[PDB]
Amino acid sequence: EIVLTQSPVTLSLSSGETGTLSCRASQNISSSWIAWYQQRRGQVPRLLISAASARAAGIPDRFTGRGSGTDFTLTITRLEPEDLGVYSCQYYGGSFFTFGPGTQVDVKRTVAAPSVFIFPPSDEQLKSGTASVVCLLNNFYPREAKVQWKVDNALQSGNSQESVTEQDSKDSTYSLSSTLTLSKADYEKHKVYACEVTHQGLSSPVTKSFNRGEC
Amino acid sequence: QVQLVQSGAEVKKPGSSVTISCKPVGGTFTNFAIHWVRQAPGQGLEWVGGRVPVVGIYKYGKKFHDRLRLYEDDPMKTVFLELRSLTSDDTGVYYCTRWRGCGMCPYDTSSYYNDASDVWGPGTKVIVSAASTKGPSVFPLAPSSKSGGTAALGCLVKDYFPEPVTVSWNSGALTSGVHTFPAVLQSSGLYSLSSVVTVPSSSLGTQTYICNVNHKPSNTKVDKKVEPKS
Ligand SMILES: *[C@@H]1O[C@H](CO[C@@H]2O[C@@H](C)[C@@H](O)[C@@H](O)[C@@H]2O)[C@@H](O[C@@H]2O[C@H](CO)[C@@H](O)[C@H](O)[C@H]2NC(C)=O)[C@H](O)[C@H]1NC(C)=O
Repeated sequence: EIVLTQSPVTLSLSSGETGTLSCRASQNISSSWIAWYQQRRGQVPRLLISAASARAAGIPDRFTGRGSGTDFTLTITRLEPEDLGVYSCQYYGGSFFTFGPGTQVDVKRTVAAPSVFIFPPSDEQLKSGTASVVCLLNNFYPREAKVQWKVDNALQSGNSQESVTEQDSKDSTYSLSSTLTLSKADYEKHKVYACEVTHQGLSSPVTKSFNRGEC
Repeated sequence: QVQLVQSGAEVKKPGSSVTISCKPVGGTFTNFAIHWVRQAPGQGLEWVGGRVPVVGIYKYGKKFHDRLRLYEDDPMKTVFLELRSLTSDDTGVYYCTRWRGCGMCPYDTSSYYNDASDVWGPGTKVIVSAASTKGPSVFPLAPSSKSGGTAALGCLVKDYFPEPVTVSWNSGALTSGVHTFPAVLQSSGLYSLSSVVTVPSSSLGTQTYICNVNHKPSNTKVDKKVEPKS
């Protein structure tokens, strides 16, 4: 059971900066069986480095792999826009191959707190049997953000889905939508619907809320 | 060089089984294992299994044991992946991969299982869903508040299948501040997304905001005016 971990979760760099991605093995492993892959958005993954440090053919000199034992690193120097994507380490020794969770490399910018909005269910949806409550986090940075739903101060779990836009090409920000799915019956039994947002750009978590029936 | 060609996109019912094909173009056939790697939406790469064709050296990921089968058709020079008892956890893009190595390999007849993958197939999309074609229902996301003169409104495009749906605002005349989020598959096997836009709150009573929702596989076009509820 060889498990690879990676750090950081997201690496933010400006054009021309240098970044170092880390891969950590569960136990000692030989450098002969470690690889790094690059995946740009929408494209197929591509081999960058094999045997920990051997650069694949056609791969530019900006990428260099190093490491031994349990610590392996990939260094990107003179970062260029084509280098934006997800980088994953792989162990291909033994019988069962495994990949690291991947590290995202995105464009660096200053911190921006999200603008938070909450939308009640429309009446046209309530006459259909379901109720959707939507929470919008607009134009924030960094990517990391937490959203917690609360119905009459009761924390919700398992009944929400969220999706995130790609990093915007103009302002380098993200936007996030979280959707709470409720039945009409359960929606009509409660009043206060609150979306609580935690982000680096906020001194403290922000809560947007509405009362069912404009109360 | 060496190239890999895969079969087309698949939509499978939960509990059924899927079969994907990978046909190498170039190089040899029995020297290098074909390794299958998949990617669920918004997740990392996951190794499924690998098999050296004909020679029959293979291993399956522990997560896929008693459920997966890798095999080949030697005459047609084609390898296959079979995954049974599909659940929504199996939805994603499936890649067949291998190591280019010695190409035609005139100096080697050995077989090799342990290698990185510098050759990748284009990927086969597998959607696990118990749903048929169905048009979306478009609901408004009404704005109301006393955010620095900027309000948000949008449209919730819910309960459709399959992908894709296209969304625009005011017949494409409104583009600034528009965020159309990636669709998400909900537990019912139907897609759902929202499209939001930030507008000056002072013009809510004057400007008309309509979202244009077009779902080609269902031949459905909807235009929903988003008004502040009062
Ligand atoms: C895991 O490996 C480390 C490092 O070992 C060195 O690097 C390897 C790539 C290989 O070349 C080894 O032969 C090297 O010794 C081990 O740390 C070493 O432990 C030995 C004890 O046997 C000690 O004498 C060395 O000084 C240590 N090296 C350093 C740099 O401190 C470590 O013990 C291995 N893990 C286990 C559980 O044995």
